[PDB]
Amino acid sequence: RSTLVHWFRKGLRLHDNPALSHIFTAANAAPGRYFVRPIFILDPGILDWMQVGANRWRFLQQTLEDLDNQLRKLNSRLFVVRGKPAEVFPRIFKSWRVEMLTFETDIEPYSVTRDAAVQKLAKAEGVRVETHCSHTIYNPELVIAKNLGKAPITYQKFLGIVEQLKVPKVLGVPEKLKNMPTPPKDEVEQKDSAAYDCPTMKQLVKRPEELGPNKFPGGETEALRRMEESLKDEIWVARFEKPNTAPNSLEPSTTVLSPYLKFGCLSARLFNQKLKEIIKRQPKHSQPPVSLIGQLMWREFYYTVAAAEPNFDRMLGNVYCMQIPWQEHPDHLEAWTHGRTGYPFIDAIMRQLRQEGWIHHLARHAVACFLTRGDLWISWEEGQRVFEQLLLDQDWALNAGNWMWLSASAFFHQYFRVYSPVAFGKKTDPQGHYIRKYVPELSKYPAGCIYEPWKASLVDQRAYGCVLGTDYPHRIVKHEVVHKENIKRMGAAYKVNREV
Ligand SMILES: Cc1cc2nc3c(=O)[nH]c(=O)nc-3n(C[C@H](O)[C@H](O)[C@H](O)COP(=O)(O)OP(=O)(O)OC[C@H]3O[C@@H](n4cnc5c(N)ncnc54)[C@H](O)[C@@H]3O)c2cc1C
Repeated sequence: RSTLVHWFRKGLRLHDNPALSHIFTAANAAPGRYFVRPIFILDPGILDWMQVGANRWRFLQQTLEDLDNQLRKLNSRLFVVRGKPAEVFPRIFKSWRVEMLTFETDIEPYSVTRDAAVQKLAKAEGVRVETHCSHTIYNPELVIAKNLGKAPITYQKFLGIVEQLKVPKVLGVPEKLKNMPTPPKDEVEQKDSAAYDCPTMKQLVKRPEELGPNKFPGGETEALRRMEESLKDEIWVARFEKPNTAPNSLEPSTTVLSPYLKFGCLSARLFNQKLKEIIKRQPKHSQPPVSLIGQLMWREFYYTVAAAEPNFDRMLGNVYCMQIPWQEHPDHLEAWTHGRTGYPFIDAIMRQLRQEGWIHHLARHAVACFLTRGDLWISWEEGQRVFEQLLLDQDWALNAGNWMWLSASAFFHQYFRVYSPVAFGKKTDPQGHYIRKYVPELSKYPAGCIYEPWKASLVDQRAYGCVLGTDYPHRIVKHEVVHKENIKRMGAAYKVNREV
């Protein structure tokens, strides 16, 4: 008796999962011949390649527990294997007598390298490998091909390409396993009956004092619930216009399905299909790029450009990216990282990010502009690394692609438009409720200067219980000075890149 193995990496869901579906149907169409090991590998190597904060560790822990729970309802379970794939797969290929291995493809360079070696091993031991592109709606390879070998570098050209492509069939959950015995314990399982159990919170989250509020629980189950909750107001959905959603409402102004889409707890193909059903129903609706389907197409767009550039997450060696002489300033980077810039709107956002792991798109705009071309003139690579640690939805292609946009390094070139750290939040939160919540030490400043506490006299600062420089920091830079200097630095950068 040989084993069929589905390998979870992303695609942490039962629904719309062709690679996992196939394994299951094969076991049921040939009962008695197969064991089934759905596995997730706790790869220590990924830590040398990306930062993971406490909040995202908890989201992953919750996700694996849910996935194990969902698999048990199918007379299976999740087998979480600790170790490096390059060392894990040669062992289990033999100890399990693996016939077929399926997984969902991923375009990240670490994923490509790792998968190539696993496919070299699988070819050596005579193991059949079947891969499926189900993490995105469109296959970046096919988009690039249809555009004659280059990724479209504008959103509109990208849309024109994928409109001519076939939308995939969205699958349901696999059928329950018919008369399947629990596989026999292997070398590892026998010395430890729990060697493959889902990891507890205590095993994955080493810095539990950095956990914030538990607001967006991991798991396919929670992802499906949150999608359904979001789709209930078909009018909000159909008339959604991303630029008009607020960055600083106390409740999120968008869906917050991003962590679920990042891990594959929600199939983007399923989400796309549910959106298209509502739009069909609702003749007055928005269109890309501002619509909700337009937001899914932003995700596809960045995945497509990223798939063609292994150096997508850095400035050097990146075919898309303007070469800009970003400066080093550790103290400023530390202030921005910990929301101690002295600009309450910026600080409020960075503290929400650290505590909760999610901030609104335009809140990302505000803090990214401030760090890079706007104010601090610090490389977008540094902001990307901080976002990578703190975000639940940390996504190699999205995190990089949007930082390049926000810094005027690629895709976006109107660097003369600069967000004010004082004025931008006022449009949607003139009372400063957001600042009061995440910068509580300012909670007694009136609206007239909560965005600019340095315009309150010392007497008033003592009256509000928050003296600048003691209880809340002074501005680390003067926006009105540096943003004009940085515009000229950008123009000089753009001239140098144009001549080369
Ligand atoms: C500096 C910066 C860094 C970012 N880093 C990430 C990241 O690490 N991970 C991430 O998923 N998104 C990232 N984004 C894009 C965007 O901010 C988030 O996708 C969005 O805030 C998620 O909230 P939501 O789920 O409510 O989005 P909604 O408005 O509800 O959109 C639904 C889905 O569409 C996609 N989407 C929406 N906006 C964008 C966008 N601009 N680009 C690409 N896909 C988009 C996401 O899958 C999202 O879950 C970043 C943007 C900026 C400016």
